[PDB]
Amino acid sequence: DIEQRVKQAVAEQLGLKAEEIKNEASFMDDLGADSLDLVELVMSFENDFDITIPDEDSNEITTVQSAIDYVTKKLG
Repeated sequence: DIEQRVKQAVAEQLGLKAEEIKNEASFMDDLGADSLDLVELVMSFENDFDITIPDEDSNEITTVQSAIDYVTKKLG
């Protein structure tokens, strides 16, 4: 249930809905998330998935698919 954890974390953190979250939905462009919700969201991503995300690819996360594609391959 990677899809439920990823979508639930974003929807729960910002008060949005998992079904309203799209794969091609930009975080800053649509939700207007700043680095506070993006750094904290990836902060929670590290605690829940147990992986590390450097700023090298951190600056590449722009859409929901960036979060899922990168963490799905980073899980193992």
